[PDB]
Amino acid sequence: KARRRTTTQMELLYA
Amino acid sequence: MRERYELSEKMLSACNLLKNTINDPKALTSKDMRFCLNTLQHEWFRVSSQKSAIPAMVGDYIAAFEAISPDVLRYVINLADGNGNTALHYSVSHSNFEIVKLLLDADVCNVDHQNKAGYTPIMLAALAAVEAEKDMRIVEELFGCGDVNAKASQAGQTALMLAVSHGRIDMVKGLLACGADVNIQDDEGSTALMCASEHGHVEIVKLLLAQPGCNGHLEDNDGSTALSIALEAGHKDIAVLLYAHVNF
Repeated sequence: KARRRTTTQMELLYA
Repeated sequence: MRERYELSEKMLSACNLLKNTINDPKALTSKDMRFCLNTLQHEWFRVSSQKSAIPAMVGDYIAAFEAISPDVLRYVINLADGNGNTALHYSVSHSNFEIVKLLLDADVCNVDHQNKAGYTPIMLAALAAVEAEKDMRIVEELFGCGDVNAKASQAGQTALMLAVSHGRIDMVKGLLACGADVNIQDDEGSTALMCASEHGHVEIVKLLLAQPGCNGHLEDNDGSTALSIALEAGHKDIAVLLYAHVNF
């Protein structure tokens, strides 16, 4: 689930 | 007085050509303008968006655009590249907050623009490296200019959820202080509080719980609460904090 993921700066910037 | 950076001859030419066609959608989308517009965009992103971007140069470009035309200013500042990113996205993401500030000061940025990945500049700010007190005020300025409660195209996460998941307490306080709603649930029903309990951020749990109307009872799509999640994640100390809250 999305709440457990650790999202990185680059995952926010680029598809 | 400081002598300002000037636009490159290619950029000045392109901007003056834009000024003259901006109110003509036929002209704007025509073949005859394609090279102009590509040059415009190419130049703007080279100057505004690289990690090594010179803040003064960006500020002088912004002034130069306004002096050409306020419509030209709005147009260039809001250009998005093929990743759907604006100069605001890149400047937030590179922690180049001098440039972030100059862009907000123009008062024309579409601050709620979602890139192709589905995130707004506010979401990007949640994960940006904030080194100084000045920078956080620039970030809170950003939060005040946009919708802090917008949901990403990916899983419907908010900036608050992203800031919580990373354990960025500075950032959570900023978002809450600029009106971020604690109770929003992403696509799967997960709240910020549930994010805090997955990731074991006890200090952030206490902070969320301390917010008026913070709802500990909310369940995700599989009936899980922050409390049920906390226990499975091994976080006893969070579970007792959560348990006391839902039984206050």
